[PDB]
Amino acid sequence: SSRLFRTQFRMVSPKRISNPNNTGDSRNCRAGVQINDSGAALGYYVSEDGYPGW
Amino acid sequence: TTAQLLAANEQKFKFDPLFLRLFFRESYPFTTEKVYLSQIPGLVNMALYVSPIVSGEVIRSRGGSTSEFTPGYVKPKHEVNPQMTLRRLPDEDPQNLADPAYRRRRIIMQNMRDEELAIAQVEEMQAVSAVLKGKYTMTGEAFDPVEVDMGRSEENNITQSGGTEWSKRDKSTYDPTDDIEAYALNASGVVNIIVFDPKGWALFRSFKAVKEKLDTRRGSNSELETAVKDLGKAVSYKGMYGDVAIVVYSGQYVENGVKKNFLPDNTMVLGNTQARGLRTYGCIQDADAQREGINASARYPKNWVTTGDPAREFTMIQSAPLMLLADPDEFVSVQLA
Amino acid sequence: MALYVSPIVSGEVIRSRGGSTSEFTPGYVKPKHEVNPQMTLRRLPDEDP
Amino acid sequence: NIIVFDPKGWALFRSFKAVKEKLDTRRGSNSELETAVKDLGKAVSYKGMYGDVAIVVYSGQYVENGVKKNFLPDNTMVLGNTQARGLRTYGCIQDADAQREGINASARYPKNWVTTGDPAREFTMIQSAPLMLLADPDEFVSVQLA
Amino acid sequence: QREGINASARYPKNWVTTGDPAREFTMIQSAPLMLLADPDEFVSVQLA
Amino acid sequence: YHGGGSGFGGQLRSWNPPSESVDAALLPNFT
Amino acid sequence: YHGGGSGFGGQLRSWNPPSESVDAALLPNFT
Repeated sequence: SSRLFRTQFRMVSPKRISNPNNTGDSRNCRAGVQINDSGAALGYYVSEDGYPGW
Repeated sequence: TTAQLLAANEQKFKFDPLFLRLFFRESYPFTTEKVYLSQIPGLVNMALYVSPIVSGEVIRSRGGSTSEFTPGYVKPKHEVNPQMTLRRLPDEDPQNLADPAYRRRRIIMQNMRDEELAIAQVEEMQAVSAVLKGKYTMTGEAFDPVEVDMGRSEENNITQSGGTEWSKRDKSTYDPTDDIEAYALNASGVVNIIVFDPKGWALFRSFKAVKEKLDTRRGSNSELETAVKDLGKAVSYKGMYGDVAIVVYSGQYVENGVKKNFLPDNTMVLGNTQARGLRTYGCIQDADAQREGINASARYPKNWVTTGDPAREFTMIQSAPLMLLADPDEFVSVQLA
Repeated sequence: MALYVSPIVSGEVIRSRGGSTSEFTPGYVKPKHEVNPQMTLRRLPDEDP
Repeated sequence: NIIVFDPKGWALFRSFKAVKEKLDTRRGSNSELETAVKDLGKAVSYKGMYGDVAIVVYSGQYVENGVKKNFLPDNTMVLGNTQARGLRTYGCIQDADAQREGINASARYPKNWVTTGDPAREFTMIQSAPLMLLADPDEFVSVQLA
Repeated sequence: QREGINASARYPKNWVTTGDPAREFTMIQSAPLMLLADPDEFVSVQLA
Repeated sequence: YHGGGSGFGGQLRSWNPPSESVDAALLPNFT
Repeated sequence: YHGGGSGFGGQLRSWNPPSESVDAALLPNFT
């Protein structure tokens, strides 16, 4: 893009954030959110928008 | 006796369209009853010596050749009826559970998946049988037999015979490189990739000279992966061997219940990674499809209800694919008995 | 693999696939220890005189 | 991705000349090993890569009646995925006090009580419901070597 | 009745059979009848 | 959380709406 | 969305109005 500001924001629905490959919750990865040694988050796992079932 | 379904896996076979990806790109849909491929000889007779008096023997101008092909048709379909809906599915908990309606939207989803997988297998076998041998014949119970025959010189498709068999000759103090050069001398244009077959790769690797080409200080720049590298995937992009790129392909398709291998038992396929490949898709022949205005496409899906006593909502996908090889002399296939 | 079919002929209704289900059950384990004051009266092995 | 060895099995694996030769090639492989003495007292000792697999030699102990028994049989070798799906189930706990203090379906529930009597004694007890599973039973190949 | 037509002129419709070989048809239908309120304001002779 | 469970006395044991996106829950019934 | 489906207990199973423009909904019954 060639505009004045190149910053943009996308709204993500909470349903998308899930563990990769639909596995269970490990100690350091609860509900698709990475957790460090303390309670703070480090990174998030985002699925892909699948409208068709396949 | 309550219960809970903690885990529910799914089984799959090794399937990846390597041959279609590497050699067949730039898909060209067409709306035509038959397509043309044209080759021109390009052989130039040497200018023979002539006395400065006779001044004769005009030379014919070179003329080419063409061919015509007709794409085949493939249509898988599935079903769903109220009887399958009621009981249960093997992928939902005894707890939780859903209304009968949602089980139908799950069954239709897995049916879609299976249809698309079958079409992909057809395309891949379509490609592989075209790379290995010049021609293939599409036959079926209700499909009238039509064949595609690209013009490949008989001098390709070289196979070993009572002499020069790698298996019979000793594994020490012999070179495969000279045989590779002699084979690849036939192909028109440079060769840049070799697609082994796991048994063929195992046979090739065990030679004492091939190891020696790897651990020489100044006699080569090749590097491979002799040890075990890939065990579960269908492809193995191993290292280069001098200049060419070594690839081992072990992909599986199923005809009847059993599982079969695409590459037939230790073949070797010399080839160019930029080989001109054609991916032609015909015209889909369905009255509703032409109502919608869609033609010369792939994977046209639809469903309907049959108003019969048990009902039923069928599900169908139609492709009509046909993969071509613009130049069939840029590959050399070797049996390696 | 999707076998070829003519445009006019209707394809066979290919059978859908169903899974298999297994069942399991757990089992317990419990150790037990007992302490009575006659053990506490004396001197432990790793206690300085 | 991973191969698990009993030290006798690992000894039999690395004893061959071919594997030794796979480590002298300057371009013929990418495998790094620690064929020498790496760990002598510890239980687990990762021994580098080999192509892509990662050989680990495991020699632990468990005691059932007494003595000391090692977990793996003498010559074994396991080919398995390092991300293999394996899930650890713990069943319910069948004790009355567990309901009273709000604990059910967990592991290692400890409790400590004193019997009311003229001679009174104190007991200590921990109980669980340990069950171990695999989602795909066919991912690991178990051989016996010799 | 589904599209609200009762006794009109030249009702057309265009429909598709639902099957593996599908074939759309095209049909227009009407119920004509022509009358002459006074039947006798005419004289149609046969000449020779 | 009783909301996500079986319910009070099993009254909600059959109310299990699918967790699908808004598109997959709107488009099939749009017309 | 339950608007485009059967309904609460199947009470909207027969309510299937045709999706037609105003021209096709007004003209045939104009007079």
